[PDB]
Amino acid sequence: MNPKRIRALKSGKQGDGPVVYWMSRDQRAEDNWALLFSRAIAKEANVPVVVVFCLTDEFLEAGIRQYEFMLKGLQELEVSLSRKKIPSFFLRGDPGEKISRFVKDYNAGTLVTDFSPLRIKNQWIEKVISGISIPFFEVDAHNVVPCWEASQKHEYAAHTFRPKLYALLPEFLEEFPELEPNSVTTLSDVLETGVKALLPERALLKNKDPLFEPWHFEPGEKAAKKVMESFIADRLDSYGALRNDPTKNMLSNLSPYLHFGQISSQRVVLEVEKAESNPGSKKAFLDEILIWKEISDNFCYYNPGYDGFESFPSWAKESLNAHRNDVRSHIYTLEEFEAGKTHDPLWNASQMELLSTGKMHGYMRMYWAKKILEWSESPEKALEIAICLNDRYELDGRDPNGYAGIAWSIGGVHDRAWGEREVTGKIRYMSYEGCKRKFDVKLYIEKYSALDKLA
DNA sequence: ATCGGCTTCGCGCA
DNA sequence: TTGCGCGAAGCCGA
Ligand SMILES: Cc1cc2c(cc1C)N(C[C@H](O)[C@H](O)[C@H](O)COP(=O)(O)OP(=O)(O)OC[C@H]1O[C@@H](n3cnc4c(N)ncnc43)[C@H](O)[C@@H]1O)c1[nH]c(=O)[nH]c(=O)c1N2
Repeated sequence: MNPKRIRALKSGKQGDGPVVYWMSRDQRAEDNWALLFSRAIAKEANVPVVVVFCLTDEFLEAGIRQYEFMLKGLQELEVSLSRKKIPSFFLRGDPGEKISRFVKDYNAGTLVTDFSPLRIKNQWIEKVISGISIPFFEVDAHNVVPCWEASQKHEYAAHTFRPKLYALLPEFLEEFPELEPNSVTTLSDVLETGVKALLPERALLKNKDPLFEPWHFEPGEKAAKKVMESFIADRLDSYGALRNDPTKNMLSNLSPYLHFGQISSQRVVLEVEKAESNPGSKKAFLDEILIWKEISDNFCYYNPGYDGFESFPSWAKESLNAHRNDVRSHIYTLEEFEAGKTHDPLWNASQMELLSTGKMHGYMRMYWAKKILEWSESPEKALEIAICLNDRYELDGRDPNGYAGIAWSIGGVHDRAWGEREVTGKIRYMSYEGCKRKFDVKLYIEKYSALDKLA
């Protein structure tokens, strides 16, 4: 393993006991540098590797849809880990408390976790650090080039990150070893209980009939790879031409798996690189999963208020402020956005895509969030509404991409200045008519308009 | 220096 | 829907 995938979080004496992979972001047994490394030090100690996952209370802030997707992924993982003799333990609680204690109870010799740039994980790490004496390591298993290694600063734009990361691709883009099994020697309950809790918040149609359709994306490591393979076969070739058209099912459809780490984004790049397809489509796509994905961890990692106005660039803040008193053509409440009650059938169409498939089309997410900004009482509130709807109803939400994408859409993070307008300042503008020139808006509206049947 | 060149724009034009 | 050119606009970096 390239040792620059590892960082020390805390020194100390190695216990004579097992090596505990604190799985958190990368919920997969295959193509997992964090697990691979864990096993490897457990090989140099002749002690076994275990995996522990913290079932936290944060699931009460999103929906059954996310929770179901994830827990079902885990149930398949625990098998997959058993087949390699790697036991899988599931603590129910707060990880500061629970990881440190489990390190005590199970006499852990070394602790490894994966890398996540989100505020909460660094809170939990600092808490764990205090409550343990053993070595504590971190492995960037979610990015091709480790976040702290790709750049040491916040990147103004993709066109400054991109040389930086392409300079390290040859060293860090590589194949994955095999996960060697342990030489040395309930989840079904937790899903029922939790789903029982989330129920009175479930999004329902006027007939007690749930809104979310669960069959557009089956959860798990297995399903993820079939989605990847069916994308290389059927959709990569058209990607460059149709990635901006919401009427074509032509995206990878990988983001819900990428968020939970049910698949390695590295493996996707490995497969796509070798795929003999249209160059235009490869280059566009590598650009999204490599650059736009990893600049998002970059933003969150170097900007701890990544869900705040104050991480917008100076020009964008100064511009939005100077338009705070402009008359808005419309103002909607979070309740109104949430239910698709704006003047715009295109905007509602896209919210109905979000409510029912739990995944909104890429291009329409940009439109979606810029219109939240344009028809709410203030920047701050637009951001709140946007974040809240993103994270409540996207299978891929609560994720650095989400934040960096909302920040792109509303504060121009990683963008530039455009014509100065009412309300939205010099933020890039997107128009109903611009869409109508780019795709059959009326199809998209057709498909979802019909969901005026909400509780 | 200093100046090209930026995700994902809009819009007229052919 | 098509692609092309041009507009408006702030700032990084070779
Ligand atoms: C307002 C808003 C809101 C969101 C997002 C963007 C915007 C503008 N995105 C980012 C992007 O829209 C989303 O990753 C894709 O639409 C996911 O669908 P596919 O995987 O099919 O995309 P597609 O196959 O076209 O792209 C492949 C992968 O590239 C990455 N990617 C694509 N567009 C990106 C972008 N603009 N920024 C960062 N990475 C990008 C993702 O990892 C994605 O899975 C996001 N993404 C996410 O993971 N979680 C979220 O909650 C959101 N929410």
